Amino acid sequence: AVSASGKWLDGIRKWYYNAAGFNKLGLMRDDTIYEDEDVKEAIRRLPENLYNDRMFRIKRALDLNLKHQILPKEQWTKYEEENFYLEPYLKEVIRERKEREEWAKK
Amino acid sequence: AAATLTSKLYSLLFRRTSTFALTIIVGVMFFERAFDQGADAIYDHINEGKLWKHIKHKYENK
Amino acid sequence: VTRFLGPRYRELVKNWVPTAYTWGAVGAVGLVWATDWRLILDWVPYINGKFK
Amino acid sequence: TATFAQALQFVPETQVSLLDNGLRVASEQSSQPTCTVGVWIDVGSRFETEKNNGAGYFLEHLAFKGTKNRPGSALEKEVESMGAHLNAYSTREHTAYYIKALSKDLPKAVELLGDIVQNCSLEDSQIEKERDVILREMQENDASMRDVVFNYLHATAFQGTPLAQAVEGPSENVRKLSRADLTEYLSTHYKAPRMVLAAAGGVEHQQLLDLAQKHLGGIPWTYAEDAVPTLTPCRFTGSEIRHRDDALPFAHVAIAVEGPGWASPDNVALQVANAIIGHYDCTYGGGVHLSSPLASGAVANKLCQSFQTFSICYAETGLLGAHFVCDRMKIDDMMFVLQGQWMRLCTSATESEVARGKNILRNALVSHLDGTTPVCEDIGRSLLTYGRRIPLAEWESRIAEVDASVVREICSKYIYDQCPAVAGYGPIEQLPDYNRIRSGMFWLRF
Amino acid sequence: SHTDIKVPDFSEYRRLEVLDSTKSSRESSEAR
Amino acid sequence: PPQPQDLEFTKLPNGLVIASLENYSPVSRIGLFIKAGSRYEDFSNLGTTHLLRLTSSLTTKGASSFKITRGIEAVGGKLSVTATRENMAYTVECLRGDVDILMEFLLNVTTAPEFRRWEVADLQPQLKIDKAVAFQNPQTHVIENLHAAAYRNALANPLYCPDYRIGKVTSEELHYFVQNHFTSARMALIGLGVSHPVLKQVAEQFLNMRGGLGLSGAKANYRGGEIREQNGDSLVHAAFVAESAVAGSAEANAFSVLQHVLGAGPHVKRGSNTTSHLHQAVAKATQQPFDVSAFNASYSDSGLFGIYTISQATAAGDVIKAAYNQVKTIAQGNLSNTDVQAAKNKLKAGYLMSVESSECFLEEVGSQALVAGSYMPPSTVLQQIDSVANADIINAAKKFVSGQKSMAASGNLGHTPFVDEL
Ligand SMILES: CCCCCCCCCCCCCCCCC[C@@H](O)O[C@H](CO[C@H](O)CCCCCCCCCCCCCCC)COP(=O)(O)OCC[N+](C)(C)C
Repeated sequence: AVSASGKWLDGIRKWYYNAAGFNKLGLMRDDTIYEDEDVKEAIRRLPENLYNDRMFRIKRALDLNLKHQILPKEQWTKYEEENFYLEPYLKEVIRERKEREEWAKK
Repeated sequence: AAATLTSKLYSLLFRRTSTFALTIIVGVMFFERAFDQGADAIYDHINEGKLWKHIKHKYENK
Repeated sequence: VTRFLGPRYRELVKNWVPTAYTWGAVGAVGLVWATDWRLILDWVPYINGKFK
Repeated sequence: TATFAQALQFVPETQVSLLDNGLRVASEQSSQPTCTVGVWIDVGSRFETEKNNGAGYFLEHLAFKGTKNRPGSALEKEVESMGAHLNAYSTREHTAYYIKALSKDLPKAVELLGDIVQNCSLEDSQIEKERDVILREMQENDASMRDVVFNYLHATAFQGTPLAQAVEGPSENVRKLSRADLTEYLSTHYKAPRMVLAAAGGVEHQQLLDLAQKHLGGIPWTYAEDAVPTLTPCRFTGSEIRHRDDALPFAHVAIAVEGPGWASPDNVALQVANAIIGHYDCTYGGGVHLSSPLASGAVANKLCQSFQTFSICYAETGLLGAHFVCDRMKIDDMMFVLQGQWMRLCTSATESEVARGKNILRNALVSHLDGTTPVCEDIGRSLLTYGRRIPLAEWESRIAEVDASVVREICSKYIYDQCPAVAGYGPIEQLPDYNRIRSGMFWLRF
Repeated sequence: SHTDIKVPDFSEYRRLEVLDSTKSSRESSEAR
Repeated sequence: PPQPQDLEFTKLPNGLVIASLENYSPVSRIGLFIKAGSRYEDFSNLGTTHLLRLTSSLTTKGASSFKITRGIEAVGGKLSVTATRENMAYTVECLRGDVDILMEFLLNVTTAPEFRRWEVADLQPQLKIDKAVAFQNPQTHVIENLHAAAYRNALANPLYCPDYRIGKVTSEELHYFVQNHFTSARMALIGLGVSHPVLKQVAEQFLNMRGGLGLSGAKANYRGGEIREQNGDSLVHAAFVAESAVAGSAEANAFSVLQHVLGAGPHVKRGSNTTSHLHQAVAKATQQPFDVSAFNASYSDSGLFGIYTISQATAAGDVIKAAYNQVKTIAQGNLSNTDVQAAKNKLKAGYLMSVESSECFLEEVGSQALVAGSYMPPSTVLQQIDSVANADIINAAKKFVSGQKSMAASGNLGHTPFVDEL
């Protein structure tokens, strides 16, 4: 595979990640996704610990935005430590919807 | 008691509401024409010889 | 949109086509009647008399 | 190895044979070591008047209480020493006495059966005992809610007709009957050619015909004074009956429209439509947004507890509708969905639903016939209904003719813009008035 | 005991075509 | 038509028993029988089986829940899960041409179940609905108490989940039970419309699943306790059971004849069972509505023979005394020959009439295959049932009288006796 292009792709993605300010508030990537019915069901399937963590980090972000403050540098989220915890659940829900729609047309 | 006539009207033009609406529209179009013509004729009869329409002939092109 | 395709959605349109034609006809006649549109009305056997 | 329509051709056929008096004898032979022999009679509450409304039910209670040859407990002692099972049932249009036993005892069974339909002793003391028994059983039926609402539906849909009254009859009527009305009812009705003998299982038609002649050949076929009980058509009435009792747990509505007689082709197509709507219950597995449309919506707001679609057929007329239970607060919503489904069938019917309905119908026909007793019942009911026994191959052929367009036309013929009959027994304060119910039988968009 | 219930006569309100308890109503429904 | 076919048996090296028959009916039927039951649970996990049989429609690794229901529904077939303390039976029905489709689901549901935890949690409240419907009939509550009153460990386990466990069943317990009890050697497969050779290769797929033997249970010990309930109902129920023989034994046949001598089952409708000894003994004891008959439950480990009596609260004591006194007279040696023949005829007619239906026939074949794996034709049943002698029945009656008794009684109980005074 392409090495220089892949490294350039990784570099620009990391640059874009730092440009987005949600890491400044301790938010993970999966917290910012718009909450449509599919996301609502996906959240309903989360285990209690991840659900509890998600709610608290959202509260902290809202609280910080309240006073126009920013979390300290050392506590910013890092590009390599992020875990896409919500990806498997959302994918399964979307696939189920596609199967239902495919059946419904015939 | 034209029960057959009412039966035919229902089976063809009232069972579906789309046809029901269409008959209503044509009926009102015809009804207004007939109603207007008949009513005006009655009015003219009751007031014969007084309306300008009845005396204009004595001055128009005259 | 892609979900709207399929053998049955075509069938549903076919069933409702007669109703769509009738409703469209109802609207067209209603518009002509309401507006007293002489252009179309002049070709009506009896209604044309209204026009003088 | 065998296709569906190919397996249909391996089903044995029924052999019919008349006796001199006009009795019809039918039989379907097999290799099973058991058989079911019964007599079906075209007598029901439809042939009764106010003075003898409960006669048919009352006689059923005295059918096996003793006879001239076997008085008292002699009849049941013989039946039980044989290991057989003696059963009976009644209806508004039919009556039946049938015995399940071993083929090795075919002779005796017929003898007893003949004895029960010709020599029914009517001792008076027994009549008094049955009076109280029927009085108590009527009280039990009151507890059952479904029976109550189905009798109400008949009472309102056949107002002023012999089909309106129930099989059991009024309580006041059962306490004044005598041994003279019962004998008149028995003599006037139970006789050939109305009777139909049937025997399915490991029985040979030849043996079934000699035995019948020996015992059943003596039944008269001539009416006294030529007082023939002629049948008459029945009128259908679009009306509602509301019996309100808020102490009861759930509302118990029942609706139905007029439907064909048993002997019209259209009924087959109607059955397919009833398969599309389907039935629902609270114990069924899955189905939440996963089953038929009425049941999928049945669990989105938890509307119904259980709904079923019925199609009751009588001669020249019948009832077609849907019975459902529901909570006090969700009566109107359930009715709204049901009426929408009917109208959708009348206007927008896809072939995919039809194919599912046809498959369900095939399964019900084949699976229902499993067992000897259901087979014997079908023979008797068909011989008194059509005059023949439609074979499975014919049923499949007629079903295959069904198409989405066919269903649309037939449903429009019987469902669209027709006045319904409604019966409700429970907390029914939310039940919509007749005018609203009647306005929901058509579509302003169509 | 519920079998003792029966609808009272409506003959004074019924329409002419449905006044007989033997003639079928299907032959006049479309007309009415 | 062709000649009457016979059923073919075979035992794969795994230990699975495969049986097939080739009739010519247009509807095909397939069944999976598993030695798993409510008796294999311990105190740590309880109500697992009651929830497990409700999961038949849940998603699998090879098929989605949506697919299973829609596919079965469109074909017009059915799938049911019969359950009992000893066994669990999956069954499916469809047409001849659709077998290959439905088997794919059936195999999947029992080979690769994927107990999604959120699906399990959403299914939990259904347990209450099912339990309530069953208890609507008081007979269910009396027996489940009766088993809990006569057995200490194994068969005392209820068929329904206890109330406190309704919200606390987990998917891990479901998984653990499946691995340890869905072993191939414990299973049997039965087919009616399908051909035997194709059955071999469809079943070849799961030969890479399960295997060996599973987790054995414990021999059910007998206690002899009582469990009264004291509910507000006017009609009191009861039960009077004692240790019996083991399922599939010569002594077990004598007990079967014994109960039918005592008018176990009604035959004629709307008619008094004059031939029944118990109804005669009770008729001259009470003049108000009553119901009585004998009870017989044979299991692999042990059996239980007894009596059940519905009666008025005031007359409960008299009814029970009359029934118990009647059994003593039989045990004393007062037994006529005619009753033996009449009871035997009832048995044979019941057996053949019950197996007559295809569904029951498939159930009887599966039950026999699991324990033995060798079908025993009805004629052999008749020879076994005709070998019973009078002395055998007298010995059976004497054993019941001398044995310790367990009693479960729901009702008002104002006048119902206790054990040690009956
Ligand atoms: C703008 C100012 C207006 C002022 C109006 C003042 C009115 C004062 C007087 C009030 C009179 C009240 C009664 C008027 C209607 C009486 C009849 C009505 O109540 O019945 C309903 C009326 O319902 C409608 O008829 C339903 C069909 C809709 C017909 C719409 C016709 C529209 C015509 C005009 C269209 C104009 C288009 C213009 C385009 C530019 C239901 O009839 P129903 O018998 O139970 O329907 C059965 C349907 N079947 C036949 C198919 C079985």
